[PDB]
Amino acid sequence: QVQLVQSGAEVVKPGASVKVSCKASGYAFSSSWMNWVRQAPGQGLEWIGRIYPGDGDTNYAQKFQGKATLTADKSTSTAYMELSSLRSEDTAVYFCAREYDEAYWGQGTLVTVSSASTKGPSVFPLAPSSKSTSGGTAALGCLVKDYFPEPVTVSWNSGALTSGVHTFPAVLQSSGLYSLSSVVTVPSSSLGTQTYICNVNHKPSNTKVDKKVEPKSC
Amino acid sequence: DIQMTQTPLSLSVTPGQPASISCKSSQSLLYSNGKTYLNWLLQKPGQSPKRLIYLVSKLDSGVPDRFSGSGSGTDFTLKISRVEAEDVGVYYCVQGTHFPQTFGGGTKVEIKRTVAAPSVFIFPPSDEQLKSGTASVVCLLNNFYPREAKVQWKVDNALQSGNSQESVTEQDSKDSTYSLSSTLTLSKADYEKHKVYACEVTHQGLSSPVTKSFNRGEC
Repeated sequence: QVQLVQSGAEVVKPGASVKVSCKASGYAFSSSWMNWVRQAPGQGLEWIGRIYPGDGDTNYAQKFQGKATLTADKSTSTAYMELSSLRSEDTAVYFCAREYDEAYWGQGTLVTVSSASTKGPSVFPLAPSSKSTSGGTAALGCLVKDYFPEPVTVSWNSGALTSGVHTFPAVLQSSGLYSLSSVVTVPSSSLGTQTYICNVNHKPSNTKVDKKVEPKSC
Repeated sequence: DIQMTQTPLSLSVTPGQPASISCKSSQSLLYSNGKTYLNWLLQKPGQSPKRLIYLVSKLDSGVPDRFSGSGSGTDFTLKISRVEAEDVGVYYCVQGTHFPQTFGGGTKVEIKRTVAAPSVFIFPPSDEQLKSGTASVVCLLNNFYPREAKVQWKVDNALQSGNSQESVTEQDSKDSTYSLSSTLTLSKADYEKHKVYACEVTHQGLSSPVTKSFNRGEC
């Protein structure tokens, strides 16, 4: 069926430009409009423009008239979007959507405009103990600390463990770095035989970490 | 810019009950052609949008029946006959009749459920974090409702302030509950100057406050 996979999140220094890709698959890439929408953190969406891969016809909204340039590559069924003269206000999630009315959307790409240095996270286990085991169930998780910029992805046992998982929105520390936790609730009776591992992915820095979480005497 | 006004901005409903949202533009979204281009999008927290209703009334492949689209002129409205847990998220209406395309501010739909007290868990610092010189103590409030919850940190029975950060999740799409985490972060030196670390929880679903604690030693 119809798919739209976008490139991963990245950091860009103010004044610079960035190119976001959007791979299409499952339909006639050339005979259908491709939109680019912007999501301002916490405040609505903004249409940016479209492109008809067929004849390469493009439309832009006054705002991004000269700040964005849209292109497409039929041989790859990929739509690209370049953004120039990036400012701090340009930090947002950018999506691509198929058809003139956005019938299908990509997962989106968070672009952070900042002169701050990129930094991969530290991953510390939140170990299960009598202090984290309620009536028959135990809670355990991972502390993903000190990373920049957002986002960071968390999965348990390579995606096999998703039931009862909570991954909290990140908090901003004084240091200007981010921090968050991911927890899971399982049977306390299984801590002796089941294995739990959090998979932490921070694309902006091509960083991947796996931490084994074992019980602790407490 | 045709201006898209959405209302209400927030809306909590109880499971099954009906819900309605409104969207009023600033000019007929009716094209010279016999069609009006106005859609409704649903956006789960942190997820990508999903078109629910296009062309004002036509639904969309794989979409519940309780979702109906109507209205016209410049007064369109979405309607959910039987709102359900799964319906949580932000709804938006988009106009594609003029130029450029514009969206409404969105409407956050929340589910009102029965009070549910949180389960409280506490986690001591990992030995590896201590090596780095810092120490994070985490207190977890799991699957509770309503959202309002008061958590406080006490070290050796001395109330704390200015050393913790908390974060609350989106409303669960299955049980409609929330979870919250409070993290006390202090230096290794300071973590070593004290013995007892306790988390105190106060929530409408608890007859009496709840305290989870541990001794730095025995742990």
